[PDB]
Amino acid sequence: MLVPKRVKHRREFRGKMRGEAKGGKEVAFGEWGLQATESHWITNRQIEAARIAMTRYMKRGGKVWIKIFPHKSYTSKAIGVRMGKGKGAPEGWVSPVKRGKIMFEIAGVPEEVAREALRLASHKLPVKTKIVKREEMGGES
Amino acid sequence: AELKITLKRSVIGRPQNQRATVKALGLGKVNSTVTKPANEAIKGMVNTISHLVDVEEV
Amino acid sequence: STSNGRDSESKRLGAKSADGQTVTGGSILYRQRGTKIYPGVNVGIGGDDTLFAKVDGVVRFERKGRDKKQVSVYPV
RNA sequence: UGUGGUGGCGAUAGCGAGAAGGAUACACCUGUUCCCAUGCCGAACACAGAAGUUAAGCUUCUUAGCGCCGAUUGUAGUGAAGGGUUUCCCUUUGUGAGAGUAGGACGUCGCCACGC
RNA sequence: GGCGGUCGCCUCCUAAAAGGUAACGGAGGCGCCCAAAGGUUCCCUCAGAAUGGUUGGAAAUCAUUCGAAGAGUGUAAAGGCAGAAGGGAGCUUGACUGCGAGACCUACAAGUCGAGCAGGGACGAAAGUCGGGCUUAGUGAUCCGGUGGUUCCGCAUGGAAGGGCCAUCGCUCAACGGAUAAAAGCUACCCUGGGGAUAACAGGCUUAUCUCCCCCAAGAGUCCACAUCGACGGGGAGGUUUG
RNA sequence: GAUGGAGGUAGAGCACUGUUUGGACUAGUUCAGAUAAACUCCGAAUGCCAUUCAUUUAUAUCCGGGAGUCAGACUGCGAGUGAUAAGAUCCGUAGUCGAAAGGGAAACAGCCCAGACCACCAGCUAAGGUCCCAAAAUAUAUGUUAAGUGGAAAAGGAUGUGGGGUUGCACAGACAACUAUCGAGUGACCCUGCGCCGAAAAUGUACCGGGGCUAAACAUAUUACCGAAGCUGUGGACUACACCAUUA
Repeated sequence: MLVPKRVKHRREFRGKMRGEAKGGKEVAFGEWGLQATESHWITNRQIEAARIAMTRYMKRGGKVWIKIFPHKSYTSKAIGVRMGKGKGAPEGWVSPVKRGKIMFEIAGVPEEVAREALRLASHKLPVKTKIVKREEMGGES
Repeated sequence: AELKITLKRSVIGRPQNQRATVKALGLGKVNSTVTKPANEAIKGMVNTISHLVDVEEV
Repeated sequence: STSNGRDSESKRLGAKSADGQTVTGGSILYRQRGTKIYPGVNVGIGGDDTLFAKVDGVVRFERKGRDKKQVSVYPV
């Protein structure tokens, strides 16, 4: 599980995703991408589950870029406790993802291994996805 | 020059500046009319009320 | 069972007369902390940074060089 | 015209690289007797000067590497008016960025003094 | 409801680009300090880094070159400040008396800023600046009592006793717009008036949790993912469980 | 409406402070990529303050007599608490209800249309509708769906069907089938309209209001009609103000 070292604030607000990605919508470092087409929260455990599945399938390695980091914490109260007093205790970490964001990148491996690995990563996740390659600019090798 | 302005909708359910605009023109009940000069101020009132009103350049 | 729960009274800071308004001597123009705005022709600063007229005239908010603002009062 | 001084204007006026110059003026430079000075030091500030020099400041001129001033049209948002599930999304009408760019730019306006 | 916490005042976020704005919402401070850390006149410019140098080390103290602020500002945070509000030196007590046109805030009572006039001054050659401190917390009506002043009154008259007016002192009255100078518990042994304005079963809404059903598939299964079981993860139905 | 202004939200940005991924490097700085409620080099729409301004309109201020209210509710929109649950709770902003009858939504405080002085066996429309219950089109042109989808529900699955694209292999003979010929086409990809499975609860069909529907469903256009206590027509009452000749 990824965790931020040293937060400045222990609790915070949650909202208000209102989808459209602000940042990385193109492949930057690899050859193949996994782009989210819905907007949702994505947690520590979902990322690690997807990463383990993606790497296990690629015997002889290759490389993998995780491009999504959980910055924002949770809180929650307990069963049997009435409404009222201040926020609960923090339990978890998440990152909000909006539609358009590329989330993983793979390279050093032909199509079918990369496509199978990105297929296995998506069943571990709560979003709809596409698979994209680097298309066309002044230079794309 | 002039414009005939007829009131086709009701003012129940609308906000207060739209009510007061209908009043500033002098429109009372549904289907009552009014005639005004063509200005940049009267056209602004007509543009605030356009969804309630019919206008004919006369 | 929380240890928060306290605040101070709001202070009603801001602009107290408008650009282009005529004003009599001594009337407040702007309440602030520190000089967000500066005093100009015929305007004074108080002890806690409030800006006031010294003379009757019109109020004009202007630009002080590259990154600062000024208030002046100009008699007719 | 050239130089000294003293002013307005958002650095489009700035920074760095490079050249040149002493006519008067500006400077560096030379000294501590006397006005004044160092929490030590005539370094500074203060004064008396006029051997020496354009090396440094200063002035003029070249340069768009760094800053600065930046449109247009496209998007993101959002006044009004409407539609689907209402977490969110869409269609008309009006407004319209921040980025990213085409371009600008190595100042401009004025008073006094002296010299040509 | 009890137990726990809180009760006045200051700064930020919430707060939807004027002002204002709730919650047992998210974070911190105050109940002072300074005779200079106040006034005024002159002068000054920071934190670091790199290079060398004996003790001396990463880092005490010296020298040079880069350095718009990455420092400092009595104390919390925000807004300000390098024409300093930051830092040194000389002289001083304006941390003055009587006031006050006009504004701000505001239910009231209170709170805040203020050019200018008069008396008498400090610093400076002048112009001038000075009615505490970069700004905003550091406080408590009235009644009653104490101390000092007074060209006020004084129950037939002259005094006195006593009172008034001006200046100041006595509050964790902290439940901080302050009930009285003075105040804790039990009732299953209980009584009256109200309330579904409010707690318990049943209903209703919700589905975290619970029971059930699934998607992907690493693996186990001698070999073989799917005879049987299904790690890390993902998606639903139901309204019997705890809420 | 025009003109000036104060202010840091929605964006989006990484100069400053937190949080963060890759690469080069070295002291023994760099190239890229993200992120924020208490970050900001930047920065709207709208709201707010003004004006010897303009055009329409009728209020505003000051003194005095008499009150009532200090339990609100739901529905857009934008925030916090909650699990971005509740017909939950607490604020901001607009409407209806409260204190509002009438039409639509089967029945329905708060949703959509619209504000009842009274009489009529007259007319035109709104929202919503036009096969029968039940007023008005068994309308017109061109398509889609076969599932009673329409008329509750997801991840995922599939030679269901419509439309638009990109291509591999084909009469110097293709894919399939037959041993050891055949005489037209045959595979693989993308976006997209509408459908299918996934789909189990307790008195009796049992979310189409019912009958029933293959259009009486859905999409795009077009014209008629129905439809309210809304508006109009004819007459009456009461009030105000202008007209008018006293007569009001």
